[PDB]
Amino acid sequence: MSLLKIYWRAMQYLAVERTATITMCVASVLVALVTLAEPVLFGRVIQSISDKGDIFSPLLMWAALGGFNIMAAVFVARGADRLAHRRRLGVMIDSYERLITMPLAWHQKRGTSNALHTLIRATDSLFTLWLEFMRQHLTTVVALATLIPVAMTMDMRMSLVLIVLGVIYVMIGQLVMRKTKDGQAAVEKHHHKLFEHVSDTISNVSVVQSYNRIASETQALRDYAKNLENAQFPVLNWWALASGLNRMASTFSMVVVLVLGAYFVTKGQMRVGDVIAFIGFAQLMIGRLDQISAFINQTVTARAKLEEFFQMEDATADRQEPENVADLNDVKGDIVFDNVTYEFPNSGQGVYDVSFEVKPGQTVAIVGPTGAGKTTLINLLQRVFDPAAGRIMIDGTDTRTVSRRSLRHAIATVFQDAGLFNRSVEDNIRVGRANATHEEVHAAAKAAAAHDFILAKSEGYDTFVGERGSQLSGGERQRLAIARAILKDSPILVLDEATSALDVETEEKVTQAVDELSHNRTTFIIAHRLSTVRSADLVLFMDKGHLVESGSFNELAERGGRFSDLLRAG
Amino acid sequence: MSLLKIYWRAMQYLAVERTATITMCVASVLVALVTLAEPVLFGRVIQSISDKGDIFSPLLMWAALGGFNIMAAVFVARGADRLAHRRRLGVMIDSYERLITMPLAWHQKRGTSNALHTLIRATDSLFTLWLEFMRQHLTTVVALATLIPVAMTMDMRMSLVLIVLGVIYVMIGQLVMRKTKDGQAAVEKHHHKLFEHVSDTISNVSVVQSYNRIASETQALRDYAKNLENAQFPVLNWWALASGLNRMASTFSMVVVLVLGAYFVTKGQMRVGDVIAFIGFAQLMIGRLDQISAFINQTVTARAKLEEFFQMEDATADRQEPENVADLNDVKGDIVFDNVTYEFPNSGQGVYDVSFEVKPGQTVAIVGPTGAGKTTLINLLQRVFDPAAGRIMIDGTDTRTVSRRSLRHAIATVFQDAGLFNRSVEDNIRVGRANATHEEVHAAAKAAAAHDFILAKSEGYDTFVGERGSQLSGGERQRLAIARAILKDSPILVLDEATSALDVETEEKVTQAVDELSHNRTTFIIAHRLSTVRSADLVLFMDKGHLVESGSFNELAERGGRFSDLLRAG
Ligand SMILES: OC[C@H]1O[C@H]2O[C@H]3[C@H](O[C@H]4[C@H](O[C@H]5[C@H](O[C@H]6[C@H](O[C@H]7[C@H](O[C@H]8[C@H](O[C@H]9[C@H](O[C@H]%10[C@H](O[C@H]%11[C@H](O[C@H]%12[C@H](O[C@H]%13[C@H](O[C@H]%14[C@H](O[C@H]%15[C@H](O[C@H]%16[C@H](O[C@H]%17[C@H](O[C@H]%18[C@H](O[C@H]%19[C@H](O[C@@H]2[C@@H](O)[C@@H]1O)O[C@H](CO)[C@@H](O)[C@@H]%19O)O[C@H](CO)[C@@H](O)[C@@H]%18O)O[C@H](CO)[C@@H](O)[C@@H]%17O)O[C@H](CO)[C@@H](O)[C@@H]%16O)O[C@H](CO)[C@@H](O)[C@@H]%15O)O[C@H](CO)[C@@H](O)[C@@H]%14O)O[C@H](CO)[C@@H](O)[C@@H]%13O)O[C@H](CO)[C@@H](O)[C@@H]%12O)O[C@H](CO)[C@@H](O)[C@@H]%11O)O[C@H](CO)[C@@H](O)[C@@H]%10O)O[C@H](CO)[C@@H](O)[C@@H]9O)O[C@H](CO)[C@@H](O)[C@@H]8O)O[C@H](CO)[C@@H](O)[C@@H]7O)O[C@H](CO)[C@@H](O)[C@@H]6O)O[C@H](CO)[C@@H](O)[C@@H]5O)O[C@H](CO)[C@@H](O)[C@@H]4O)O[C@H](CO)[C@@H](O)[C@@H]3O
Repeated sequence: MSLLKIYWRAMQYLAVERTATITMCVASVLVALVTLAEPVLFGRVIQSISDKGDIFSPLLMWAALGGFNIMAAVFVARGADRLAHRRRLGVMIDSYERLITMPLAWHQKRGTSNALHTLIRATDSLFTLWLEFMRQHLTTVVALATLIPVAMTMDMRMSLVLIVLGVIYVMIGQLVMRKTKDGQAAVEKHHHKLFEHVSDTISNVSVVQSYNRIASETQALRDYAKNLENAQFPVLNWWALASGLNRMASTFSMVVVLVLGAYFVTKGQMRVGDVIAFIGFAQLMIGRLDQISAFINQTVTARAKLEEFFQMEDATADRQEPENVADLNDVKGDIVFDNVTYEFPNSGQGVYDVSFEVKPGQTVAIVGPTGAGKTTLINLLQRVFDPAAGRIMIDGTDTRTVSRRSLRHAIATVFQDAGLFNRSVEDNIRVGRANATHEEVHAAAKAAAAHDFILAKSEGYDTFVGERGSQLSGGERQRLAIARAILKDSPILVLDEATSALDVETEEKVTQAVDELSHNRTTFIIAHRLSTVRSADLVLFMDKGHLVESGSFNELAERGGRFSDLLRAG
Repeated sequence: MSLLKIYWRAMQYLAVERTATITMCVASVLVALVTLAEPVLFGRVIQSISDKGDIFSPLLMWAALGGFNIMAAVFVARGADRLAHRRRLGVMIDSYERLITMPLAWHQKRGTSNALHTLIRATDSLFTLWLEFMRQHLTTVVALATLIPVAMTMDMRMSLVLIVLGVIYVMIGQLVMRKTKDGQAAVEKHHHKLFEHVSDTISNVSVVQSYNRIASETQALRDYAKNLENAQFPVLNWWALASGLNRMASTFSMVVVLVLGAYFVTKGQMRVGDVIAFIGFAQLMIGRLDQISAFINQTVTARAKLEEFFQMEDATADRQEPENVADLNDVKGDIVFDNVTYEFPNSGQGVYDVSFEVKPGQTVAIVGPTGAGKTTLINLLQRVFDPAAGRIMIDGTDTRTVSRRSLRHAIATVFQDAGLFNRSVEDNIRVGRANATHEEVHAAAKAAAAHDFILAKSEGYDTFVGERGSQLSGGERQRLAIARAILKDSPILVLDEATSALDVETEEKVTQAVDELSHNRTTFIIAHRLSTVRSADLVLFMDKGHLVESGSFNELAERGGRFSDLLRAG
């Protein structure tokens, strides 16, 4: 009963556009009625006083009906294609807009590559379902529902024979389908195994001739081929059935209905027009049942993907409530933390309660071991989630009562694997500020010493960079991120190992630039290297969610035991 | 006219199996004849003295013909599937056996990954061509060739009307196909561009929220969607034409032929049976022409791949002549080189003429700069090609008059990227000797110190390793290759930077093992590191295909100027 829910949800999403869907129902009903009436008219024209009499009017009206069917067949397909494409693009808009504001926590919880794979796969499958169902699978249901009573009231006995033929055909089709699906597991296992073997043993191209094993490899692959043939032999007939059962049933039904009609005419109570109309009914229903079976098979194959997409959409549906809450302006940088604690893996907290205060005009540097407390500190600085216990206040205002719009906008960010778009580097620089303009970008590039490297080389500053910096290295995207951060001129800068990918000569000038360009702002630098930490003001210590050392450079010379050991070690 | 050659070659390859192909021709002819005779019998039974008279015999014979058609439809499909699968496996056998003996020079000239891609792609396409043509595309040609004269001699005027309908249908189908293919370029460009954009901007998942550009990204993607819709709008009707022209032409032809027949009957010179037979002929030819058009479209799509496969097969066809030429036995290792020269890129030789002699019981080490002469030296040692000018002699016998069977079998090989199969490590060790057995493999593993690393860890010595050592590192495959080389106990060992992927403690013991296990054999070690070269006997020098220094360790202390500088440098 799960599939019916899927169909109901798909139709509910489809029925959003009410200005172009109402005509589809009437068009489908009209085409079903005309395709049902065509064989009856064929019978009427064939049985016209043997073969003489006024037949000009029946021929004319049949030709008019055929022309109407032609026009409907042309127009409905185009309408369905347009509506399906528009609805696909609209649902893509909705899914994108709903997912872009979704926090990163759930993204890293469920993964991102799988999310994209399922999203585009489900969009394609749902588009396939929306389109094919508007052309050849909505009219068939109406045609059958109208055919059953007409055929019954015409000749109930032939009607029940017809129903028996239909049900036996669908049963044998289902049996054939299930047998084929049972055989595929073994057949693909052997098939993929053999092709993997041959791909490896040819792409190696260095060990097939480094072993002198032409004969052994040939014998092994012959044995694999023999095994595959022995596995294929049991399932051969079912392929023939699955390939020709439509024609099988069509011919069988036509022969049986024609011989039954002739046998009844032998006594004499009917004509030939109704017989040929019944033949047309039989072939039409056989074709439509084949189409319906194919549609059901496709839906069963895609059910898992559609169910996963629906589950993801429902999971991302329930979100926060938009409101015009008061924001903050002219941020200074006086952040206070009290009793902040958050559990990342839900199996033990990484950080403990802490009471910290940072004042404007003084940078703060934290250095620690391989513990994960620094990441939690950065996350609570950015406020990417709702802390379970703690208090974060800015400028006399709580961070929970301030919307992300300004609260973030006052805060920058630079990490190691800074995502770069796949478009040009010039746009990847202009994306540092909302609109900006093309004179200060050069100043930012000079300030980060990233102008000469991109102007002379890289075919100018208008080159397309690949995904995840596939064309550049760590240092190049590093310098680009530094340039973006400095041109953004955010009041607060947060740093996390943002200088660990260049040699000493460039590292020294990068540190000098980021220090000379940042005096009236507070920076939070987090790095294992002990080169950029000496240019800070406040020195902190991290150890398994605890505080031991928190002071300046003129107090750490004799305070603490582990910090002195770390300082003398390197 | 190129396609006809492709069809001829495909049929020539198919006709190899003459014991199961002759029956296919007669089966196809019989099914074509019965499917042509079915509508005529339908007409005969419908037109049987109005609707009275002896019709039991026509019904019985028609039912027998229908049963024969049913049996043929069941049996021919299975026969075609079996024959196509057997022929596919056979041609795979032939291609593998012909390519495995193919030298590596052409493989690296044309590439390997592309070779595999085209080989399996062409095999799949050729199997598709072999199968579909045996069921629904060989009988149609015979059916048409038999229908044209029968229909002409029945009613030439309706026959020419039928031919006109067929030709106009195929012309409009071709026009529709070409218009669709013309639109494909633009539609796919915009489609892939939009999906690449959305994939990048969702998989980044770190910069859509690091820019505060929800509105800008939404507007940009809306503009992209609008552009895609504006590009899709011009091509909408042509899609409807392709997804319904079959039914279009079928209905139009049926209506026109029936109205023409009724108009001729109005005067009165014919009956209804021939009319319904003509209707059946029209629908049958419409369906078969649709199938033929689809087949031609598929063949045009696959023509490039088939042509490339045929060209590759012809290129690899012409090879050497097998012969029982005299081989060598009990190799010692006294190799002489004189005036050997070979050009790798055909744009300048890398090596020059040289006169070198190596004696048994003395290893030879060559050290040189980043020049490519060492690779040429190794290649001429292995004799993987035919040198243009030079003389290589072993044991009083030329290498050109000795087959590769023994000439190689006396020679081992170890490189950096030693190919490992995707199967278990135990087999990757047993592949060092032809048959061997499971006691000396442990001795070899202990000798290379590769037993403890694989027994305790890696879930025993029966673990599956990925392609190109995807699961292991350089050191592990390194030690496995060293173990394979030492267990192969070849009279001559050639080394090429085969010790450059481990720390000093393991490198020292590896060198000690390979030296203690090799005294009565000559080894050729080629490495840039100056650690394993000191354990050699004869010291050589390489410089741009020249000889400067060639002696022992007791002569290099004052001979040469560059060698002393290199020795003191590191
Ligand atoms: O405007 C509007 C419009 O549109 C349109 O559309 C368009 C488009 O565009 C679009 C887009 O698109 C996209 C796409 O898509 C995609 C993508 O993806 C991705 C990719 O992917 C991939 C894949 O691949 C794969 C592979 O695999 C495979 C293999 O195989 C193997 C095997 O095995 C097997 C077995 O065998 C057996 C046998 O069987 C047989 C059968 O037979 C049958 C048949 O039937 C049929 C027919 O058909 C016909 C028709 O019909 C149709 C139509 O439709 C239309 C449409 O249109 C549209 C609309 O919308 C408008 O207009 O479309 C469609 C499609 O969908 C088409 O089709 C058309 O066009 O219509 C009608 C009406 O009525 C209906 O019906 C339907 O629908 O028609 C025509 C003429 O006629 C044609 O077409 C055709 O022909 O029919 C029938 C009825 O009548 C039925 O039944 C069916 O349907 O055939 C025959 C005749 O001919 C018959 O008779 C029979 O019955 O078949 C099958 C198939 O083929 C098979 O099965 C076979 O062949 O049997 C025997 C005995 O007999 C035995 O013995 C054997 O064994 O089988 C089994 C079962 O179970 C299994 O196993 C299988 O299957 O084996 C062999 C030997 O061994 C060989 O062959 C081989 O080996 O392999 C594997 C393993 O084994 C398997 O499994 C498989 O299957 O593979 C590979 C490697 O690995 C992988 O990869 C995979 O897996 O696929 C694809 C496809 O496409 C491709 O492409 C690729 O390659 O990938 C990549 C990555 O990067 C890329 O490329 C992509 O991306 O995409 C997406 C995602 O993203 C999605 O979507 C998808 O997925 O694509 C393209 C390119 O790319 C582009 O375009 C795009 O992208 O999108 C959308 C939608 O979707 C939208 O937006 C648009 O628009 O385009 C298209 C193209 O296609 C066109 O077409 C159109 O135009």
